[PDB]
This record gives sequence, structure tokens and C-alpha cells, in this order.
Amino acid sequence: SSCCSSEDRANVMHNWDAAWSAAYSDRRVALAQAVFASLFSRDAAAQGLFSGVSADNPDSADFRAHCVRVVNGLDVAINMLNDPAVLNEQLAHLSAQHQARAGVAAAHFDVMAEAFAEVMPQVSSCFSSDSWNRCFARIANGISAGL
Amino acid sequence: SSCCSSEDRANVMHNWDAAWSAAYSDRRVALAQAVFASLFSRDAAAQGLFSGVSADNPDSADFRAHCVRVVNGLDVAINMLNDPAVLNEQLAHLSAQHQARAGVAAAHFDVMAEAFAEVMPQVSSCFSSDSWNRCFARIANGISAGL
Amino acid sequence: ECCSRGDAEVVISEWDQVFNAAMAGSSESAIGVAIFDVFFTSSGVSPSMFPGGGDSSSAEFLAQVSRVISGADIAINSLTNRATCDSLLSHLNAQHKAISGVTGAAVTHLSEAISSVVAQVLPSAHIDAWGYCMAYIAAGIGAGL
Amino acid sequence: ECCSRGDAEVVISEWDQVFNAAMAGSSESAIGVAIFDVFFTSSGVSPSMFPGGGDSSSAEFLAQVSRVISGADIAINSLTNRATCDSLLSHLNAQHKAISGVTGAAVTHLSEAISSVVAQVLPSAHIDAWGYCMAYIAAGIGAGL
Amino acid sequence: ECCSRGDAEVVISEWDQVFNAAMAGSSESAIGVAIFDVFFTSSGVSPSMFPGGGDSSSAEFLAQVSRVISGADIAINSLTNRATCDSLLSHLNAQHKAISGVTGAAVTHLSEAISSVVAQVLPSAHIDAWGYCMAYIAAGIGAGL
Amino acid sequence: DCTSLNRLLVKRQWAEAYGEGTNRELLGNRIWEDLFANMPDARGLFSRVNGNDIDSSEFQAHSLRVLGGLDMCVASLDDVPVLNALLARLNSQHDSRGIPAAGYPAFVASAISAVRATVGARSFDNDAWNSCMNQIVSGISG
Amino acid sequence: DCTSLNRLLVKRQWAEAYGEGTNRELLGNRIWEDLFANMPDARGLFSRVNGNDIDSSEFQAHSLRVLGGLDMCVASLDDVPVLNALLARLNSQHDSRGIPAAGYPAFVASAISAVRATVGARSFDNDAWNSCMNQIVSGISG
Amino acid sequence: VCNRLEQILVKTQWAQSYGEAENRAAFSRDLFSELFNIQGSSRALFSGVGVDDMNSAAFTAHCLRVTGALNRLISQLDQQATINADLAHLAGQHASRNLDASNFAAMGQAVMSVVPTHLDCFNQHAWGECYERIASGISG
Amino acid sequence: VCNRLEQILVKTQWAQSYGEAENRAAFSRDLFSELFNIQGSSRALFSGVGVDDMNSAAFTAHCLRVTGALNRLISQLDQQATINADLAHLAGQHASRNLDASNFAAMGQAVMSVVPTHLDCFNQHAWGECYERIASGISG
Amino acid sequence: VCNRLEQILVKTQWAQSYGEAENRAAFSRDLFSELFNIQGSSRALFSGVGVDDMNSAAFTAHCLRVTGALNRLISQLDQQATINADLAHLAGQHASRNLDASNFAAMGQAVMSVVPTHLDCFNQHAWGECYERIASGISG
Ligand code: HEM
Ligand code: HEM
Ligand code: HEM
Ligand code: HEM
Ligand code: HEM
Ligand code: HEM
Ligand code: HEM
Ligand code: HEM
Ligand code: HEM
Ligand code: HEM
Ligand SMILES: [Cl-]
Ligand SMILES: [Cl-]
Ligand SMILES: [Mg+2]
Ligand SMILES: [Mg+2]
Repeated sequence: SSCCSSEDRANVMHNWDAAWSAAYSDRRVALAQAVFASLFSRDAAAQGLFSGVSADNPDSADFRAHCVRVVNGLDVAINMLNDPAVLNEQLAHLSAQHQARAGVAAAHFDVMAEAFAEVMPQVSSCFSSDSWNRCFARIANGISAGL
Repeated sequence: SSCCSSEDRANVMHNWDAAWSAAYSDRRVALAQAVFASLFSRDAAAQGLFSGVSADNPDSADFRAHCVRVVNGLDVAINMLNDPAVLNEQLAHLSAQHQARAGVAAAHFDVMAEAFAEVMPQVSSCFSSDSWNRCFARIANGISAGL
Repeated sequence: ECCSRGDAEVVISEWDQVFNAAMAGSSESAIGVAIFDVFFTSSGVSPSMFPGGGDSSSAEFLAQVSRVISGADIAINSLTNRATCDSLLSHLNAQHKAISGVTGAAVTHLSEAISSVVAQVLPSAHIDAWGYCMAYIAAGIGAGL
Repeated sequence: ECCSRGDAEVVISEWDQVFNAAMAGSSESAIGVAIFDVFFTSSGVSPSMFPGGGDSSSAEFLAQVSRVISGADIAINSLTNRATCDSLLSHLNAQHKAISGVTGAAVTHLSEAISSVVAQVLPSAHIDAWGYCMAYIAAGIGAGL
Repeated sequence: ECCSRGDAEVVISEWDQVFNAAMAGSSESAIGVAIFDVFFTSSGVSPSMFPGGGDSSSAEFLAQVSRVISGADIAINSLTNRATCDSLLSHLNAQHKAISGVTGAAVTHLSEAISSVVAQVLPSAHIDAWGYCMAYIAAGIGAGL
Repeated sequence: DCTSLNRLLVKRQWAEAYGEGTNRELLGNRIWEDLFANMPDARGLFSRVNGNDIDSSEFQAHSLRVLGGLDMCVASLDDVPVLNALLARLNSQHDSRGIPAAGYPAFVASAISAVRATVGARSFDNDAWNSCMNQIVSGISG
Repeated sequence: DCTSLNRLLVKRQWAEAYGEGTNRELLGNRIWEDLFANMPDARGLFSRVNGNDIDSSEFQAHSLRVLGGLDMCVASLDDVPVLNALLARLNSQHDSRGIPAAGYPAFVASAISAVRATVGARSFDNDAWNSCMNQIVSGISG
Repeated sequence: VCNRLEQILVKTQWAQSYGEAENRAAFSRDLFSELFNIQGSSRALFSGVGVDDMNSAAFTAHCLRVTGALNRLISQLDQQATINADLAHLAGQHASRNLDASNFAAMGQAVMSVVPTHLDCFNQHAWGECYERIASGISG
Repeated sequence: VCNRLEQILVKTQWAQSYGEAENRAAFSRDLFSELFNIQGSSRALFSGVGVDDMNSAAFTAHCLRVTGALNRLISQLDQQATINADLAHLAGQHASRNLDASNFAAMGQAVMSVVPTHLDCFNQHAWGECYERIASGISG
Repeated sequence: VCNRLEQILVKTQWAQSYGEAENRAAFSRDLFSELFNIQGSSRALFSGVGVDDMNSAAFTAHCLRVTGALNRLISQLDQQATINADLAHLAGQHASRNLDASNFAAMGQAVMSVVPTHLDCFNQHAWGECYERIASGISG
């Protein structure tokens, strides 16, 4: 399990910041929509877990709001990479929230990671794949702990 | 009607600041006294409008206080030249005050402008006449609006 | 001068502050529709004379709004090169001469709507420099109208 | 030393802070009259020995106050060039030798009035450096008195 | 352009090299008389049309030479501000319009005499920039002649 | 009203105040310090996240979640259906926490002051910020 | 008493705090923010000049007029007859505006704190500033 | 053509090149200089805008109109109905010019040659797709 | 008036001020700004050279003509017959202007107010004498 | 002589020259250097203050006394009764020196030659008037 280094965190925070639309939700929705389309293609059963947010219509306001929440949650975590004490509390918070959702399992996080790995090079310039992979693992593993 | 430009405002604020006595009222009184002496020479009837401030004795405390108020009012306006939104409220305020004085007319402001144009080169070093003329107009026209 | 090099720099800087890295590319439509709303009120010009009849729900009018904000952008950004700006304005003038019912007064109203909306989204705006420079723009677009 | 180069620089800087661009040229009379008020109280010297009898309403005394503040200014500003300062002080010494009833103790009282008034208008004043440097000034003016 | 900003800077620099701190104020007459000698040869214009009849021993002609070199100096030094230069040239144009027998061709010959004498005293002179910029000067002075 | 031009101003100023990740903590601290000074009894609502030590990791993570919540809403101000779905969820997250209604106007005041302090008073528009913040808290609070 | 030496100190420190035109607004804002925090009901007296939005053009012009008024008085501290004529006019400008007497000591405290913040605490003299400000407000307030 | 993710790359990279250019007139003239150098026969199409002197006010104004149009289009890539209308308008403006596919291809090469020299990162494919979206709309 | 040694001081000090000025147009406009500020009534004399806008091409051109004339005169202070002829020419150019002694005095004050602010060293008397030489020649 | 407005110019310009001088002793010595260079016969008047060596402590002290006096006078130009008294005092101090009008004229030239080289802006007339005010008071 390769470590998400200080250098990796710098790379990831740079890629993430450079691609961010700070005043409008449309870009983060598009990013997340692509991630979910990939996730659901890879694991058709996973879509049922999202019935509470209208996953059956990914263009719905309900699902688009979920997309905003997910990208927000990841944005907050990424921005905490240089303060891991705080990161740990955030990931523990997210973990509790996912524990509360019946059927969400650690294996799903591996599929989610594949989905981000596919989508990020399509939205980020000079995207650093190795640093992303290691630091996404750092974050995802924290959320998936206990499930 | 030639515009009081950003460059003009810089020139005027510089001339004004360089000649200002920041801690004592004597210099601003002398400046204003010279302006009023010029105004009253040019327009003898105008002096009657100032009967409420002892214009008949320009060396009186009453008239010297008026001089302080006038130079203050112009100092505040000049210092607002780089914030015209705020300038507009100040000139509207001054306009209302002059509207409240029976007999004060727009023509008087032209005579006042002549008086300042005569006096400023006698108190200001490297005085920029064109910039002063344009920016004094900007201020005076705002006060004389509606009369 | 009227719209001096210094005035032009202030106006360009303030337009750039409105359309900064966060806002550029995402806010043009909202800024543009607001400019048109102020323009219609001040000028009394019929929305029906515009593509899509001035309806903000119509793609034809939204495309018109995109063109107008972009045209304003191009003119504003060229304010420090007066010869180039004069040419841009002459081109816009020709385009409006070909359109029935564009008046000099109405061109003035639209230019002042740009300034007023800018001051609404950017409270610190130098309203004098905007007035002088938008008047120069209006004079060029509205020439002979 | 007593009134070192460093002490002298502090004193000069603080005198300049009191008589800065806003205050220089307009505040000398008020500073001077206050110095004389403190001096008369501490020294017991008769106001009648001065031009205009120490009356602050008299132009003759106001002119005396102007001379004294200026003399102090010249000495203070020369504190970092000791040879020049010594000469200024010797000239002042000759002037006071020609005046009946100037004592060494009284010269000390006036020098300390300068320091005390400075500290009143400038709360942050380095009272030690003022003491050392005004003592050097008093020693020179008051020599043989 | 013809006589670009860059060309103008070269010409101004080279004129300044000729009339540098050692030479300025002492060499104008000699430079000027030489310019006139080349001009008279190339243009066929009569010396008699000039003050003092073109006689270099005559104070009236020497004063004319002083005026011409100074006029050239003023125009050359304003080459980087085209609007100001155009005005200087229009003034000179009016002055020559009032003089019988000044032709466009002759104005060209005098401008080229300036360039040629400059190249004689300054071997490194940029003869192309001098040609372009002196042609701009000649066009202005010689307008309508 | 939180008008179209208000939303444009609030979006731009929020992006300035929050757009760079470092000093997100500085913005949050400005809010909580002010809120707890004005409404000390509010501190107790945050016991689970260590509200006595706002500098603690637990509180700092909470603070950054709050700012992220605000970011979601500001980013979505132009899309009312999405905004309403975001506020619906925030409402669920605040109900039955014993939060007094007075806590919301207090937070709005603290947040506006914090943004104002960050972006500078000369560019600020209190009317725009109040109107838009009030739209947000109306969706969250009972 | 506002003594001759007090007046010298207040003049010099005022000129430092107010003498450069930029940051006149910063000095004013320090006063109003403090005053309205300590005396919230005072904000209502300024309704005509948009006291709810101290950053508004209307309020900022008012703020700068107030500072100009103070400048006139400080500049004239050495000339009591002129000072009295200035205060007489200021008195007319404040009468029948429903201003409570308590508003004046509050403003004096806010103004002194603002100047102190601007010029630095080490050079400051609270006694001088209180004495001289009290002379001023005594002429303005009923 | 020109999907929602490709649009993110192109918007971001246009912002970092055109959006950050210190001399917008020079950037815009460079586009046309590259166009003429790629396809010499294109230059004559611009005889109505002072092209004989590329530093002229007239030609510079044309260049600025073009990059301003590229900017306004890129801003609307995600608003299908709006950009379609705007592209139709531009198509009307180019209809009488009797342009051909080689002309649009050369302009694409010019855009994609100038833009990356202003960037640390450039995505060729996304730019090709979104340039195609614009070109097809204008060719009509 | 204006002896051979005085000429040395004036030539040297003109070289160090006018001669070294980075902005000759600004130097020349400053001369006239000081003139008008010294004697307000002089300004109207210049109504034929665009004086209403001192930054105009027309007025700047006038100012440059004047300092250029000062330069060419200063260069010839030592050549009596030549400068006398040149001064007579200028006298002809000013004859119809109905100038008076106060006008020449004000111009002398302007020259002697501008020049020393560009110098480390200035000799008032030499400048007064050589200005008088020029003024007397032009007044005619 | 030396009106209230002229006083403003002179006070401001003295503040910007003397008031801002980094080396007050050098400024003051320069005044006397210019005086002696203007009127060589004036130098011998200063034989009691070590004038043979202008860099001496004795001569420098004299120079500082003089510019300090100029400073204290300029500060009181607006206080007629006070400056009149101070000028009378100085007149008493100069009475035994048998000075003449040429000496006061030369000092005026020295003052007005040194001061403007320390300034961006200088008003010759105001300085002449206020120097005359001082000189007349001291000449007695
Ligand atoms: C690093 C990756 C992830 C992040 C940052 C993330 C973040 C979030 C956030 C912020 C919420 C909203 C929580 C709430 O309001 O209760 C959420 C909800 C949810 N997440 Fe994730 N998540 C991640 C991965 C996953 C994975 C891999 C799955 C499983 C397939 C998953 C399943 C869910 C479900 C079912 C919900 C509830 C949706 C609803 O509101 O009905 N998440 N997630
Ligand atoms: C830019 C130029 C001017 C400025 C800045 C100015 C400023 C002022 C100010 C600050 C006041 C005191 C207001 C109050 O306390 O009510 C005042 C009063 C007055 N002004 Fe002006 N003023 C200007 C021009 C004029 C002109 C041209 C006239 C007409 C001749 C005029 C006539 C008066 C009168 C009659 C008063 C009332 C005096 C009194 O208190 O009895 N002002 N002005
Ligand atoms: C500062 C003022 C104005 C600016 C910057 C401006 C700008 C523009 C621009 C850039 C275009 C697109 C031209 C093209 O590509 O064909 C346009 C078109 C148009 N403008 Fe204006 N305009 C202004 C004022 C006005 C006014 C006052 C009116 C109405 C009275 C008006 C009516 C129109 C119409 C009808 C079109 C044509 C729409 C079409 O059918 O294609 N404009 N304007
Ligand atoms: C630090 C201490 C002192 C300083 C700096 C000082 C400075 C001066 C100066 C500069 C003068 C003007 C000299 C001139 O131009 O003729 C003067 C005069 C005078 N001083 Fe002092 N002095 C000091 C102490 C004293 C003391 C202690 C006394 C009294 C006991 C005194 C009594 C006088 C008198 C009577 C005059 C002459 C006034 C006249 O008739 O012209 N001084 N002093
Ligand atoms: C580049 C070309 C030239 C320059 C820079 C030039 C410049 C001047 C100047 C500065 C003056 C003085 C004007 C005044 O103050 O009245 C002058 C006068 C004169 N120029 Fe030229 N000139 C040029 C060409 C010519 C040519 C080609 C001729 C003859 C065919 C000519 C004939 C004269 C004459 C006769 C006068 C008038 C002398 C008098 O009676 O006062 N100039 N020129
Ligand atoms: C615009 C205003 C506000 C926003 C955007 C906001 C946002 C949030 C967010 C995102 C969370 C975390 C939700 C979760 O994942 O469980 C939260 C939790 C919380 N908020 Fe707010 N909030 C706002 C105002 C307030 C106010 C005014 C109060 C009370 C005075 C308050 C009290 C709380 C409490 C007590 C929690 C739970 C802390 C815990 O985890 O134990 N919030 N808020
Ligand atoms: C030293 C203290 C003060 C000074 C120098 C001062 C000065 C001023 C000045 C110059 C004006 C504008 C007058 C005009 O042109 O109409 C003004 C207006 C006003 N002042 Fe004061 N003021 C002081 C204290 C206060 C205090 C303590 C209060 C109340 C708590 C107050 C309340 C007002 C109000 C309500 C206005 C009118 C606002 C309006 O235009 O509607 N002032 N003051
Ligand atoms: C695909 C990207 C293109 C964009 C965004 C674009 C944009 C524009 C714009 C905005 C105008 C000015 C319209 C007006 O206001 O009248 C214009 C004119 C023109 N364009 Fe394009 N254009 C593109 C491609 C091309 C190509 C590939 C060519 C030919 C090689 C071309 C040739 C012309 C010509 C000849 C004009 C008319 C110039 C004139 O007025 O004489 N354009 N274009
Ligand atoms: C003593 C130094 C002076 C010099 C070297 C000088 C030089 C000149 C020169 C070179 C011209 C342009 C001649 C031409 O080419 O037509 C001129 C024009 C003129 N000068 Fe002077 N001048 C001096 C003093 C004055 C004074 C003291 C005044 C009046 C206050 C004055 C008023 C004028 C006027 C009115 C013109 C005509 C402007 C026009 O063309 O309308 N000059 N001067
Ligand atoms: C008008 C401006 C002048 C001022 C402000 C001035 C000021 C002074 C002062 C302050 C002293 C020292 C008095 C003392 O403490 O004993 C002094 C001394 C003297 N001054 Fe002047 N002075 C002026 C002009 C002149 C002129 C024009 C001359 C002659 C060219 C002159 C010749 C002297 C001499 C000879 C002494 C005596 C030196 C000694 O002690 O041997 N002063 N002056
Ligand atoms: Cl996007
Ligand atoms: Cl004064
Ligand atoms: Mg911590
Ligand atoms: Mg504001």
C-alpha cells in the first residue's frame, strides 16, 4: 500500500485546484455525473443504493444535488491533505455516514476509485495519475474503514 | 465640457495635499479669505448672501469659521475624487445646503471658479491649472445642480 | 482627455474584476440579461426588435445577449489603443446602421446600462471613468444615428 | 559616553517627531511658552529679566521664545557633531555671560524644562537620552556661571 | 511604418551623438553651413533668396543657419510624438508657404542634406532611418509646395 | 430579494474568500469566534465536535464541513431546484439538535462579517449578502 | 483641562491619523463599527444616510463629513473664537435629531480608540484626547 | 462532438491562454499570422479588413472580433440551444465568403498551434473535438 | 550685459537642465505653466496656439519652439553680430503681439524658476543678466 | 511686502529644502560658499567666525546660526508684531558690521540660488518678496 506523500498531496491539490470552478456548480456536477456513469457501468447493482437520490435519472435536480455533495465532500478532504489530524476526523465523519447506508461495502470504494481514475484525466490538465491514485486511496480507505 | 480624468484627479490631489496645513487652521483661512476677496471684487452683490457669517468683516471669527467650513468641504470633495460614487453623495449634500440659501445661483459658481483659479497658483507649487479647472468644474457642477 | 489612458485602464481593470477567473465564462448571460432589463426600462425600446423578442428563456435572445456582452468586452479591452478601438466602434456602427430603429439616444441608454450593472455587481466601480469611457463607446456606435 | 552618538540620534529623532512636517513652523510659540512656564516654576527666576517681562501676550517676549526654541533646535541638531556643537554652545555661553543674573543652576533648570515639555507632548520620549544630552548642552551654555 | 517609433529613436540618438555634451552649443554653425553647401549644390536654389545672401561671413545668414539647425532639432526631437511633430511641421509649412520660390523638391533636397552631413560627421549613422524620417519631415514642411 | 445581480456579487466574493484552500480555516475561525462571543450558549450545541476548543481537530473538521455546506449553496444559487435539494438535506442535518431559531440570524451576521473582513469593506455589499444568506438559512432552519 | 500641551499632542496625532486622504475611510470605519457595537440603538439615528450598510456610498459620505468636522475643530483648537463658531454650527446640525446625551461620550470613546489604533498605543495620551474631545462634544451636544 | 468533459479542458485552457494574455491584440494577430503561414491562399479572403498591413487598426480590429467570438462560443459550449443559435448567426456572416473545408482546417491548425505555446498543459484531442464543434457550426 | 564669464555659467547650466531633460516637451510645457501661474493675464496672448488645452499638440509645439529658441540663442551669446540678427528676427515675430515689460519680466521669472529645479548648482545673477540680454533683444 | 499667500509658498518651499536637508551643516555652509562666490568682498566680514577655514567648527556654527535664524523668521512671517521684534533684535546684532545694500542683495542671491536646487518647484517672486521683508528688517 503505497504512501500518499507530501509531494503527492501537492500534486493532487494542484490538479484539483486548477480544474475547480469556484463560483458555479455546473462543472462539479459534470465531473461527478461522469464518475457515477462509470461506477454504474462497472457495477450495475451499485445504482440501487442511490435510489434515495433519483440515480435512475442522473440529470434530475435530486441526483445533481447528490453530485454536488459528493464532489464537496472530496473537495473538503483534498483540502485537508496537509492537515491529516483534521483529515482523520473528516474521514471518520464520512465513514459514519456511509456505515448508515445499508449495502455500502469496501469493495464499492475500489470501483469508485476506478471511476475517478478514468474521469480525472478527462477534466484535469497535466494530471498526475500516480499521486492521485495514492492520495485517493488515503481518502477512500478512511471512509471505507469499518465496512 | 472637458472631463476631469484619473490623471487630472491625481494632479489636483497632489497640488492640494502638498499645500495643506494638516494641524492648523491659519493657512486654510488665508486661502479662503483670498478666494472670497476675489469673489466679492468680481461680484459685489454676492457679499450680501454671506451676511449670516459677518462677511462685512472678513477678519472676524465668524467669517474665519465660514472659511474653515468652505475649505473643509472642498478638502473632503477633493479627497473623494478617486471614489466618485461617494463624491456624488457628498456633492448632493452640499447642493441641498446651497439650495437652502436664497439667492445662491449657478452663475455664482462660475465666479467662485474664477476666484479659485486666481488664488491657487499663489498658494500651490507647480500648480496644474488645466487639471484644477476641469476637476473644480466636476465638483462645482455637482453642488450647483438644481439651482 | 475624455476617457484618458488612465480612465481606460481603470475601466478595463474593473471589467476584469467582474469577469475574473471565477466568473468569466459562467456569468455573461446573467450580466447581459440584467443590462437588457435596465436598457428596456430606460430606453422604452421594444423587446420585439431583438432576436427571440427579448425573451430570456429563448436561445435566440440568449445568443444575442452573448454577442452584446462580447462586443462590449472587445471594445472595452481595446480602450487603451484608440485607433483600434475607433475601428471596432466603426464596425459596430455599420452593423447598427443596417438595423431599422436604432437611435443615438438608445445607444446611449444601452451604454449607461452597462455602467450601471457593473456598479451594481462591483460597488467600488469608478462611475466617472465608466461614464466617460462608455460615452466614447456610445459616440462611436451611435454615430449618425 | 554621556550623550553618546546613539543618545544624540535618539534626541534628534524625537525633536524631529515633535517638530515634524505638520507641526514645524506653527507650534514653536506654544512649545516655547510652555517651556518657560515650567522653567519659571522650577528656577524661581524673575520673568522681568526677559524681553517683554515674560508676558506671553507681548511680542517682545514671543520673539525671545522664538529665539530660545531656535537656539535649542540648532544645538540639538548638531549633537552628532561634537566639535560644531561645542562651538555653538560656547557662543551661547558668551551671550549669557554678558547677561546679569544667569546662573549655572538656572541654565540647568531651563534645559530640564525642554526635556520635560518634550516628554509631555511626546509620551514615548527617551527621558534618559534627553537627560544626558540636555546636561551636555547645559554644561556648555552654563560654563563659568 | 515609415519612420517607425524605432526609426525615430535611432535618428534622435544619432542627432544627440553629433550634438553631445562636447559639441552642442559650439558646432551648430559649422554643421549648418555644411548642410547649406550640400543643399545649394543639389537643389540649384539661389543663395540670394536667403538672409545675408547665403554668405557664411554674414551675421544675417549665420542667424538663418542657427534657425534652420534649431528647427531641424525641434522636429527631430519630436519624432516619437507624431501628433506634436505633425503640428511643428505644419507651422514650418505655413512659414515656407509665405515665402516665394520654396518648392517641394527643394525641401526634399534640404532634408537630404541634413542626412548626408550627419552621415559625414557620424560614419555609423543609420542612413535608412534618416532617409525615412527626413522624408516624413520633408513631406510635412513641403506640403502643397 | 436575493436578485440575479446579488447572486453574481455573492458568488464572486465567496470565491475570493473561500477559493484558496489555505485560510479556509481562517475564515471559519472568524465566524465561530464572533458567533460564540455574541451567543455563548450556542457553544453547547457543538459539544460532540469539541466546541470548547475551536482549535481542536474535531471542531476544525466541523468548521470546514460548515464552510463546504455554504460553498455548495453559493455555487448553486443560480439553480434553484438543486439549491432546494441541498437545503432539504441541510435541514435534515439540523432538525432536532435543539438549535434555537435565534442561532440562524446570529450565524448569518457572523458569516457576513467574516467574508467582509476577508475581501475588504470597500467592495462589500451588505444588502446582497443578507438577502442571499437569508434564502439559505430559511431552507435550513425550522 | 485641554491644555496647550494637550492641544499640541492631539493636533499632531490627529494629523498622523487623518493627514493622508486614503485611509480616512479606514479611520471612520473603526469609529462606526465600535460605536454601533457598543450602542446598537444609535444605528437608527443614521437611517437617512443608510446606517445599516456602513459600507454604502451614502454612509461613507456621512462618515467622511464627520471626520472633516472633527478636522475643523482640531485644526482650530488653538483659536477658541473660531472653534466656538465651528461648534455653534455643529450644534445647529445636531439639535432635534433625537440624539441621546449618552451618544456623545460613546462616540468620544470610539473616536479615541480609532485614533489610538491608527497611531499606535506607545505614543498615545488618553488624558489629552479625552480632555480635548470633551471640549468639542460639549459645544455640539445639548 | 465536444463532450461535457472535453469542454472543461478547453474552457480551462482557453482561460489560461487567451484569458491571461497580456497583449490580446498581439495574441489575436498571431492567430492570423499562423493561419496565413499555414495556408497562403487564405490571406486574400481578408482584403476587406486591411489585411495588407497586419498591424493596421482595421486588421487588428478583425482579429479581436474573431478571438472574442471564439471566447463567447467557448463560454457557451455547454448551452446547446444558445451556442447553436450563435453558430447559425456566424454561419450567416460567413456564407457569402465561399469558404471551403481546407479553410476551416487551416484555422483549426492555427488555433491549435498558438494556444499551447501559452500553456504548461494542453490536451490536443479535446481541442480538436471542440474546434470541430465550432467549425461545423460556422461552415453551416 | 551678459558678459563672457556669465555666458559660461548660463551655457553650462542650460546644458545641465534643458540639455539633459528626459522629457523636453514636459520641460517646455512646465515653463509656460509657471508663466501663466506667475502672470494670469499672459495666458490669453497664446489663444492662437491652442492654449486652452496645454497638453494639446498645438500648444506643446509652441512650447518646444520657445525652448528651442532659448537654446539657439544661448548657443550664440558669444557671437554678438549673429545673436543680434537672430534677436531682431524674433523681435519682428513678437512686434504685433503688443507685449509689455511685465510680460518679459514674468517670462524671466518662469525661466529662472524652472531651470534651477533641474540643477545641483545655479547662478541667479548670471541668469538674470543673460535673460535680460535676450529679453531686451526680443522686446526690440 | 511678503503677503499672506507668498508666505505660504515660502514656508512650504523652505520646509521642503532646509526642512528636509539630510546634512543641515552642509546646506548652511553651501549658502555661505555661494555668498562669497557672488560677492568676494563679503568674506572678510566673517573674520571673527573662523571663515579662513569654511569647514571649521567655528565657521560651521556661524552658518547654522544663520539658517536657524532664517528658519525662525520664516516661521513667524505671519505674526507681524513678533517678527518685527525679532528683526529689530537681529538689526542690533548687525549694526556694528557696517553692512551695505550690496551685501544684503548678495545674500538674497545666495539664498535664492541654493534653495531651488533642493526643490521640484520654486516660486522666484514670492521668495524675492519675503527675502526683502527679512533683509529690510535686519538692515534696520
Ligand atoms: C471518496 C469517495 C466518496 C465520497 C467523498 C463520498 C461522499 C458522500 C457524501 C458527502 C454523501 C452525503 C452524505 C449525507 O448527506 O448523508 C454521500 C452519500 C452516499 N454515498 Fe458516498 N462518497 C464516496 C464513495 C461512495 C461509495 C464508493 C459508495 C457506494 C457505492 C457510496 C454510497 C453512498 C450512498 C448510498 C449515499 C447516500 C445517498 C443518499 O443521500 O440517498 N459513496 N457520499
Ligand atoms: C465648490 C465651491 C463651494 C464649496 C465647497 C462650498 C461649501 C460650503 C459649505 C461647506 C458651507 C457650510 C454649509 C452649512 O453649514 O450650512 C457653505 C455655505 C454657504 N455657501 Fe458655499 N460653497 C461653495 C460655493 C459657493 C458659492 C459659489 C456661493 C455663492 C456665492 C456659496 C454660498 C454660500 C452661502 C450663502 C452659505 C451660507 C453661509 C452661512 O452660513 O450663513 N457657496 N458653503
Ligand atoms: C453600447 C451599445 C451597444 C452595443 C455594445 C451593441 C452591440 C451589438 C453587437 C455586438 C451586435 C451583434 C452584431 C452582429 O454580429 O451581427 C448587436 C446587434 C444588434 N443590436 Fe446592438 N449594441 C448596442 C446598442 C443597441 C441598441 C441601443 C439597439 C436598439 C435600439 C440595438 C439593437 C441591435 C439589434 C436589433 C441587433 C441585431 C440582432 C440580429 O438580428 O442579429 N443595439 N449589437
Ligand atoms: C538651555 C538653556 C538656555 C538656552 C538654550 C538659551 C538660549 C538663548 C538664546 C538662543 C538667546 C538669544 C541670544 C541672542 O540672539 O542675543 C538667549 C537670550 C537670553 N537668555 Fe537664554 N538660554 C538658556 C538659559 C537661560 C537662563 C537660565 C536665563 C536666565 C536666568 C536666560 C536668560 C536670557 C536673557 C535675559 C537673554 C537676553 C534677551 C535679550 O535681552 O536679548 N537664558 N538665550
Ligand atoms: C527640411 C527642410 C527645411 C527646414 C527644416 C527649414 C527650416 C526653416 C526655419 C526653422 C526657418 C525660420 C522660420 C522663422 O522663424 O521665420 C526657415 C526660414 C526660411 N527658409 Fe527654410 N527650411 C527648410 C527648407 C527650405 C528650402 C528648401 C528653402 C528654399 C527653397 C527654404 C527657404 C527659407 C527662407 C527664405 C526662409 C526665410 C528667411 C527669412 O527671411 O526670415 N527653406 N526655414
Ligand atoms: C448557512 C448556515 C449553515 C450551514 C451551511 C451549516 C452547515 C452544516 C453542515 C454541512 C454540517 C454537517 C452535517 C453532517 O454531515 O452531519 C452542520 C452541522 C451542525 N450545525 Fe450547521 N450550518 C449552518 C448553520 C448553523 C447554525 C446557525 C447552527 C447553530 C447555532 C448550526 C449548528 C450545527 C450543529 C449543532 C451541527 C452538528 C455538529 C455535530 O456534528 O455534532 N449550524 N452544519
Ligand atoms: C465630535 C463629534 C461629532 C462631530 C464632529 C460630528 C460631525 C457631524 C457632521 C459634520 C455632520 C454633517 C452635518 C451636515 O452637513 O448636515 C453630522 C451629522 C450627523 N451626526 Fe454628528 N458629529 C459628531 C458626533 C455625533 C454623535 C455622538 C452622534 C449620535 C450618536 C451624531 C449623529 C449625527 C446625525 C444623526 C447626523 C445627521 C445624519 C444625516 O445627515 O441624516 N453625531 N455630524
Ligand atoms: C471557426 C472559427 C471562426 C470564428 C469564430 C470566426 C469569427 C468571425 C467573426 C466574429 C467575424 C466578424 C463578423 C462581423 O462582425 O461581420 C468573421 C469574419 C470573417 N471571417 Fe471568420 N471565423 C472563423 C473562421 C473563419 C475561417 C476558417 C475563415 C477563412 C479562412 C474565415 C473568414 C472570414 C472572413 C473572410 C470574414 C469577413 C471579413 C470582412 O469583414 O471582410 N473565418 N469571422
Ligand atoms: C524672452 C524670451 C522669449 C523667446 C525666446 C520667445 C520665443 C518665441 C518663438 C520662437 C515663437 C514662435 C515664432 C514663430 O515661429 O512664429 C514665439 C511666439 C510667441 N511668443 Fe514668444 N518668446 C519669448 C518671450 C515671450 C513673452 C515674454 C511673451 C508674452 C508673455 C511671448 C509671447 C509670444 C506670442 C503671443 C507668440 C505667438 C504665438 C502664436 O503664434 O499665436 N513671448 N516666441
Ligand atoms: C538677511 C539675512 C540674514 C540673517 C537671517 C542673518 C543672521 C545672522 C545671525 C543669526 C547671526 C549671529 C548673531 C549672534 O548670535 O551674534 C549673524 C551674524 C553676522 N552676520 Fe548675518 N544675517 C543675515 C544677513 C547678513 C548679511 C547680508 C551679511 C553680510 C554680507 C551678514 C553679516 C554678518 C556678520 C558679519 C555677523 C557677525 C559674525 C561674527 O560674530 O563675527 N549677515 N547673522
Ligand atoms: Cl465547465
Ligand atoms: Cl501658512
Ligand atoms: Mg488543532
Ligand atoms: Mg460602498
